[PDB]
Amino acid sequence: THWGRICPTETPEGPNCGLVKNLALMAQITTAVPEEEIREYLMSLGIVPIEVRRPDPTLWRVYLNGVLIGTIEDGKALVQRIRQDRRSGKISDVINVAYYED
Amino acid sequence: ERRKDGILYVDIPNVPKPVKFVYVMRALGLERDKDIVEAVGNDPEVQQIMFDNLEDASDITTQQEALEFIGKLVAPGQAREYRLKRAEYVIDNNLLPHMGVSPEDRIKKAYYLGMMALKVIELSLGRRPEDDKDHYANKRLRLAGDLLKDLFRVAFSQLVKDIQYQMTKTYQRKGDKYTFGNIHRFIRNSIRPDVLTERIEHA
Amino acid sequence: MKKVIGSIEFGILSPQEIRKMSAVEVTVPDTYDDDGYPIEGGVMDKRMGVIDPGLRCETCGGRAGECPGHFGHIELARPVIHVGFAKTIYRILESTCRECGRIKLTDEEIEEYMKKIELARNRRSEFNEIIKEIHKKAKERMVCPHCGAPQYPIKFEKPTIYWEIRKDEQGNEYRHRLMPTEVRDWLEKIPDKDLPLLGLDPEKSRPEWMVLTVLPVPPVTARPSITLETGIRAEDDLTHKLVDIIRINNRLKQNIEAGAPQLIIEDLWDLLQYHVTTYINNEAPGVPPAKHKSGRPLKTLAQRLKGKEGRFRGNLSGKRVNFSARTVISPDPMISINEVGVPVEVAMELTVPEKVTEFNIERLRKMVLNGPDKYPGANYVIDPEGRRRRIMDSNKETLANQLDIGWTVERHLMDGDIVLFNRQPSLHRMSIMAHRVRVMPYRTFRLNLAVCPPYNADFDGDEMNLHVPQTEEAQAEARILMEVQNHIISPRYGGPIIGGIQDHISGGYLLTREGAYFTRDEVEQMLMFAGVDITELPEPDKYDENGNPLWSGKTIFSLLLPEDLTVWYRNKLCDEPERCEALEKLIEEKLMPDPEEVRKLAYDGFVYIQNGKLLSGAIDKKAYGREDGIILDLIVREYGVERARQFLDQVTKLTIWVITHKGFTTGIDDEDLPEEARDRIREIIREAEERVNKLIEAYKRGELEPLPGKSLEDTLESLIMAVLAEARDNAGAVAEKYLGMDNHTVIMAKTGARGKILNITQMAALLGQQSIRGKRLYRGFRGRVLSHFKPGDLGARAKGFVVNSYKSGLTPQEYFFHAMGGREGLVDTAVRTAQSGYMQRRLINALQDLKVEYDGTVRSPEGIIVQFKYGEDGVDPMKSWRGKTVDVDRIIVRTLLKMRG
Ligand SMILES: [Mg+2]
Ligand SMILES: [Zn+2]
Ligand SMILES: [Zn+2]
Repeated sequence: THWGRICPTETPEGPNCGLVKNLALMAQITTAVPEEEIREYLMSLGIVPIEVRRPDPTLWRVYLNGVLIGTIEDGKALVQRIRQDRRSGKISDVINVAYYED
Repeated sequence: ERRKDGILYVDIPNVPKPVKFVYVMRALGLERDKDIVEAVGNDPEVQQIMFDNLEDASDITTQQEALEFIGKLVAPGQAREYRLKRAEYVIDNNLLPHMGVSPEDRIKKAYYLGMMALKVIELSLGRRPEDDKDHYANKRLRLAGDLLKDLFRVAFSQLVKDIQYQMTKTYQRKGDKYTFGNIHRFIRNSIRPDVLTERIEHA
Repeated sequence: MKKVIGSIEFGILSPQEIRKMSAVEVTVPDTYDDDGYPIEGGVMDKRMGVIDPGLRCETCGGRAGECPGHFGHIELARPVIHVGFAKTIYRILESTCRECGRIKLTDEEIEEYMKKIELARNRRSEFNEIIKEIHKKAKERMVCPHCGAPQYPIKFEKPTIYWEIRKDEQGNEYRHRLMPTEVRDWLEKIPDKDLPLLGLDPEKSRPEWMVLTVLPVPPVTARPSITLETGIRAEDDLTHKLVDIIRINNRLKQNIEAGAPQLIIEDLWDLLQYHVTTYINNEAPGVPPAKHKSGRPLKTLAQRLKGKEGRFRGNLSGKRVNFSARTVISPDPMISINEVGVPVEVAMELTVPEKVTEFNIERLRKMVLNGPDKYPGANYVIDPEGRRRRIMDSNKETLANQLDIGWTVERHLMDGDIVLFNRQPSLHRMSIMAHRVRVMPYRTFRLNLAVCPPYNADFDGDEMNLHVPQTEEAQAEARILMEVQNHIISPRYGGPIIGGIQDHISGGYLLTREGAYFTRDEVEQMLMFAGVDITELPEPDKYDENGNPLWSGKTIFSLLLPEDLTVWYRNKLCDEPERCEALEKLIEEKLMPDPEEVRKLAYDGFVYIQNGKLLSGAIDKKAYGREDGIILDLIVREYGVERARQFLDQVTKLTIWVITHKGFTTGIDDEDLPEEARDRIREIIREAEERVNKLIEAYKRGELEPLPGKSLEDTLESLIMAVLAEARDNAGAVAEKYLGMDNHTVIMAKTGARGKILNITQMAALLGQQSIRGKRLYRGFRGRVLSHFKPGDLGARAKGFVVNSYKSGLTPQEYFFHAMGGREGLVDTAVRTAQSGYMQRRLINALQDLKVEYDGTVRSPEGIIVQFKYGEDGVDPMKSWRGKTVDVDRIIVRTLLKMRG
């Protein structure tokens, strides 16, 4: 997973080998956007909060920054919509979305 | 954690010893066995696992006495109120503080504890693999901004303590007529910025 | 008049010894006094010795700096239990009768245990085990076998409190505290014969002396007042503790003589006991640490010894020793193997003391006239009385006319002086050797190239240290025991360790290569360059087309070998075993065939030397290489060390000359392959990939047999790795086949001078599978290593198999896989150093005391015999041929040839 983020060759020799790394030339490190705006966005997308429902084998769990915030159906449609909004300029480029079918 | 016997435990940083899982959920206001089971999922094997877990709990604690037990672990103060306050303090400020520190946040922390237990159970049954600690999805970089934020937080806390001490001493050694006569100079003459400057510089 | 301590036996001091050994009875708690003078009867008396300047010791009469100090004693009012012996005292009490004091054991048990102790004396652990067993057996007993009196249980309370649990007339158990006087009375009655079983020696450690009656006082030098920056005489913690001890002792004595109640006497007794315990050990268990005047725990006698930087563990250290230098090293083969080049500036500082005699007076006179600036000069001159003077320029003209027998001159380093040479990390014995100085300009430690292997040094910034021994004994030891000549054969495997490395092999092959001839000019020039003493050229072999004479390389090389050497073997270039078989047949048939017949059957893969004439074969690593140096080993073991040194010093220069003036290089075209070989490699790779895909499909469709050692996936991985390794080997074989011997890189690989066949394979044909910890690459995204492959793919290309050689260039994914492999290699190299160092440290600490006695036995430091006739044959591994005690085959052949010739 270091591909494109950490230089695979530049590293000191000796005890520090591997433990000290250098950023690749294409690497970009992100800052933080206000999280409550993002939470309002996902809530507007149609994710019913966890207070009104419970996780089920036929339901998708949505995590924001690592905390569970609600449940949804057809998570693929949700992530497709979020990506389309991201590259339409509606929201910032800081937002990253991934889904696990397993 | 899930022991080799199948009984779940929670390891709070302040509490010297692990606590049984159902006790911790009941301390957070989630007392119903049905609700405790529901908070972690609906897979029947998981339901049976937690049926075994609550049977191990043996309904010793159902609504209360869980906080009292925790107080027994966390340096009991020999008082009902003392043990209660210690238990609620370590519950609010050491059980998932990122979810909040208000007593209302306990019901929210219950769901996070439930999902963590669900993860442990799924790993126990082999339904999911281990988590790779070197995967960069699980790593973050501490940039200069956040490190400066933490250092400034510490230095500002020190400055606030010095402000309080200086204000108290000046009032107790000068009387009321000076403090409230003109509060501007009273506030201004207690700052001592050198504490902050030297702390940040030496760090 | 100067003797050497042969042994140190430890024991327990007796009060009489402490009384007579000491000089002054300290009674008054007196400090340094306001005028800084020793108060009479104080802790720092003048009989204790003086550290303050400007006064004389009372006892020895020595000024500070020359008085070693003297001991004083304190007369205690009441017995005090020593903290260290408390557990021993408690163990003893539980084993002896309260009335008789003898050991509560039967006579037969005493005899059996005495026999066992006599047998297991030396083994400390077994001795302790026997002592513990006897202690348990005696403590379990209740009725004394001699008196029959009851023995009330003794309870030990840390640190120095003993309770006797007695039963009253009502049967209740009450704890009776044993005062130290009671313990002493109990201990005195123990007879001498019972001490060995009890774990004691009745000549150096008696149980009564464990309880202290007289407390010795260390001398002032042992407890010096370091003073302070303000001038305040900062005292020693021992001094303060002694002051408190004296005060409490006087107080207890005066209250005893005043008829005081028992309670206050007990209070002062316990205060004295606590002070004594904290003075002996301020960190004793169950003892509150006494605080300094600043509130910190005082450093006491125990803390003064159990310190890593103290007397123990601290004296052994590595510090900046005198007369040493350190600088980078550069190569030069123009000096002998036992020589080192020293920069002038270093030589003008590391002086060596030389005593002027009758046969070297003029040389030292010239040197001292040169001053400390001209190179052949001196820096210090010592008169026979002992004063040292700097030559400088003011008195440079004198100190030479007044220099005669008995003086000492610290001259600069000159050619011929002996000098040690070190390289860290120092692993084996050969990391330090003695060289001869040769002063040359610039600033580098020049080192001959044949000496690189034992030092394990490369000229890429490595640094070396040299030390100059000063005394004559050290110089003689370095010259005789540590010279480079004596260490040609390695003690590890019994073969050579000093020899040619890179050019000394390739150039030797070029010189002795079949079909190589040299003109007269080259022959004369190379012979003169090598230093070979010659004055007439041998008969020319073969004439040039235009009429010039020519000489084959074999004869030129044979000019170096001794006149009666004879040997034959097979080198690494043997590729047609039939010719070697024919030559061996002829040689074995005759043992001295006519050299004409050998010429027709000559083959460069079979070295054969007859009476110092090279008749067949070519020089390679097996001649005089780092190991398996057949010829060099033969020279060392048959003609002495000096002949071997001369031979090495000549062959090195000869080979260097021939390679320098004959031309040796390598270009990008050295790994250019014909088109057919490239097609063969491509089809091999494609076939291997197809087989791997077939394996993957068979695994996917459930057609797989899991061997018991592995599951399905592990068996699949094993098969894949085997297939890929075999494919890489086949590609390497093809590439090696299509690469000729005339190629310079192939020469370097084949002769063993540098590199392996695998290097050529990787650089030309195929790089091969990349692995981490013996497994295929797997650490990456979920189900795939990189992000450019379909998830859940197990194909060869997608898990670290790279199909491009270095010449063709790697695709980015292959580059990343190669980076993974290289990173793993670097990590392993980093960690193995520490692991090996730890293991070596353990082994050395375990084994550094064994040595060969004068009767051939090897004895442990405690006297146990470890090995009769070291090595079970008595042969030094260095002197062994290659492990065998005597190579009788070579002896037979050599003697037969010498006497039948
Ligand atoms: Mg190096
Ligand atoms: Zn003296
Ligand atoms: Zn007895």
